[PDB]
Amino acid sequence: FNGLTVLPPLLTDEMIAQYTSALLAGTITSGWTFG
Amino acid sequence: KRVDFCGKGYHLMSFPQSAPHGVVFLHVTYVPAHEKNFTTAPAICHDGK
Ligand SMILES: *[C@@H]1O[C@H](CO)[C@@H](O[C@@H]2O[C@H](CO)[C@@H](O)[C@H](O)[C@H]2NC(C)=O)[C@H](O)[C@H]1NC(C)=O
Repeated sequence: FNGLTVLPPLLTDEMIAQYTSALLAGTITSGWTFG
Repeated sequence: KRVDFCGKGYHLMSFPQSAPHGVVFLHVTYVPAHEKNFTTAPAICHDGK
């Protein structure tokens, strides 16, 4: 390291997985009306 | 007909308006509400058919 840095992403992987799971549950159960 | 392309929900129509260096769209959308629960069945049997 000689002056270069890396910042962490705002959204962790866990919330991304949560969003994917919510989308998948919504599309299985309610079809498309929830959109 | 493409979902969510313009306006959140089912789309009806839109209105354009000018802006100093851009455009503004007003989308008119239809949103169902007041849902009630019921019991369904896929097919009806009558006279063996
Ligand atoms: C459909 O009928 C069921 C059965 O009464 C209703 O289910 C309720 O759902 C809420 C939210 O999940 C629960 O908190 C209640 O305990 C459920 N009642 C039960 C299991 O008796 C439901 O409200 C009706 N309507 C819809 C649109 O699902």
